[PDB]
Amino acid sequence: SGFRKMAFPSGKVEGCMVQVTCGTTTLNGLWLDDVVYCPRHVICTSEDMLNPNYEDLLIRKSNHNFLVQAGNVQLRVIGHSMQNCVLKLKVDTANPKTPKYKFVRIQPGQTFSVLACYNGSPSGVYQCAMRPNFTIKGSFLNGSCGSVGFNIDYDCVSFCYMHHMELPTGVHAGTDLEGNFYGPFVDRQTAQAAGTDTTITVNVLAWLYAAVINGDRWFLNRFTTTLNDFNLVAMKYNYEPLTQDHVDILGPLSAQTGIAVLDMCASLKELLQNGMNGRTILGSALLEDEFTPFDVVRQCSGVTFQ
Amino acid sequence: SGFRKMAFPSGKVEGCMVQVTCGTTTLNGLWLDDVVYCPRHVICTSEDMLNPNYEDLLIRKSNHNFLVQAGNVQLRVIGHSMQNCVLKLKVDTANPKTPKYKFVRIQPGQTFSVLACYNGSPSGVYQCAMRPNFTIKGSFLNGSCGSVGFNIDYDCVSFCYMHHMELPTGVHAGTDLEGNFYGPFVDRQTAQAAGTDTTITVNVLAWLYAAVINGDRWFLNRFTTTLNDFNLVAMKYNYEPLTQDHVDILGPLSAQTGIAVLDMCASLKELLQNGMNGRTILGSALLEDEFTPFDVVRQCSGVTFQ
Ligand SMILES: *C(=O)c1cc(-c2cccc3[nH]ncc23)cc(OC)c1OCC(=O)N(C)C
Ligand SMILES: *C(=O)c1cc(-c2cccc3[nH]ncc23)cc(OC)c1OCC(=O)N(C)C
Repeated sequence: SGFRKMAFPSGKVEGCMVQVTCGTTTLNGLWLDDVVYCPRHVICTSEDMLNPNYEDLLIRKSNHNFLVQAGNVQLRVIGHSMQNCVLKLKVDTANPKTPKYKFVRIQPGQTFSVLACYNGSPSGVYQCAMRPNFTIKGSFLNGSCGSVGFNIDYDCVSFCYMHHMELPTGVHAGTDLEGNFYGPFVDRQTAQAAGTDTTITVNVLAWLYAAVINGDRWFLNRFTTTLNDFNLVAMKYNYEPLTQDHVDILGPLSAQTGIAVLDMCASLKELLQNGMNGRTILGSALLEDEFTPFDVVRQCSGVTFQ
Repeated sequence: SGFRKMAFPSGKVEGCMVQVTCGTTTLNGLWLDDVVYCPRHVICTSEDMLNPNYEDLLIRKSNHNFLVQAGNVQLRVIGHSMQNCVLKLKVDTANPKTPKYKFVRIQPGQTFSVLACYNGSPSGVYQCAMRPNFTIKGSFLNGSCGSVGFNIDYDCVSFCYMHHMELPTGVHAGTDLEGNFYGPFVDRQTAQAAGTDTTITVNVLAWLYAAVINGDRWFLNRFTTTLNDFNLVAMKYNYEPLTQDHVDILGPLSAQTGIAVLDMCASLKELLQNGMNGRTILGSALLEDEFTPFDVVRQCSGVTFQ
């Protein structure tokens, strides 16, 4: 028992991280088969980052202008292309450590692990949620661009995030591995509105079920509610509306705990209206929304990976 | 910027995890060079776990009674010995993935990453602190024994924890890699008092400095304090006494932020006496004590590992 914010084991991804240098900019790239993926703003100087014409800036570059280093070894770049906001550098060597992998575009509310990297070397790993407003609340310093977020299903790594920038508000923005930004952000240093962020209701309920499984249960009450009534409260507290799809994915947890989803919503309603009165749930004094229902079942059932 | 509970990259440790079977018990072992380390209670049946005589129970076992599996390959056991509460199985093959490593006994308040494993396969990674009472607040299910906690310094893995059991209170207990339990616990299924746990004061202060570095600063006040006065309050709130050694290790953070350690204690004093008034610090509504001062500098400076 016990419940922790648990990241995937990072070994499969560690073997894919390389360092990419262009001019005086160095950041991280992802080496899969014979292609290295990295943020296209690697080709930018500081004077270019206001309103960069990436097409024009990439034209001034040739294969030999991109230095790719995996550990202490050189890769040789034999082709380069831009896909949306990512650069794809073809190298002459397939990565011998390439895992089975897929590129996925995650939906808001879904979670993933982030391997924070500097100079092509792993620094640490943590679990993140894609916020409803398509930012992530990460931990990234200068040099971390090109760090990736991922999920693992047995032996297959699904890459879903590449880190591109920090907004002036201190939150983070990036792309999928096809180079499409999550949200409305662009890779230029301008003012960018993140937009109102809400709480991922289905994830809070998942965590409340996790709490019950683990012995934290003072918050269970003698009330129930309806989808519509609960959604009235959700709107008041800037929670995402609950749908029957969300109820359906909470099914397995309701079966495990014997607590109907709408009864757990009624507990959540009272917690929203009355607070926690200075108590805690799973070691937290606020409502946690970065565990999906799959995350809770995964952790509480001990699923492993190759 | 941003501050997250960050675990070490787990790849070096992933390559050391094996499955160990004895009788009908299967758990995790750590394969370093030609030795596999695992909890000695692998040799126990359920009827033995009340008052096991491990010496007598190990006498009934020979090398061929221990099945060690690394992935899908067999290791052959050519020697077995008991060191305190760990079994050391000599195998005929040195682990080709053995990292540079050391065995360390950590002190209370120090942190480490835990690679939770089942059947010799990694399930996830999270950051833990050794509580002052020598328990850890982990996430462990049946099958997780032999999962290990570790730190990494560049290319060297310092193993500090092997998971052995869950106490009836739901917290976790285990040994260093020489098999000495942390705390007063024993590997038998009996009643075991954890003892009063306190908050790791120096870690809370480290996190408050982390908050300031990251823009969370409403809690800075116009007061100061003295070691003795602050320690009066610490005692009242079940915080560990602050010593000049603790002040000294907070030096680098005070220099970075320009906030004297005793001024930060005065902020902590007011937070202890007045609470947070429904506000948050680094996304938390309670005072966090699982970041050491080194952890904060490590995360805020982007230290990497080979
Ligand atoms: C990419 O590595 C990168 C990183 C930053 C940056 C700075 C501070 C915090 C932070 N969090 N995520 C990213 C962060 C800034 C960069 O440039 C200013 C940057 O590299 C891009 C670059 O150097 N140019 C000129 C495009
Ligand atoms: C070791 O893998 C192990 C694990 C448990 C156990 C059960 C539930 C939660 C939990 N958290 N950490 C460890 C936990 C219980 C075991 O045996 C009852 C156990 O293996 C030891 C064993 O099977 N015997 C009989 C010694």
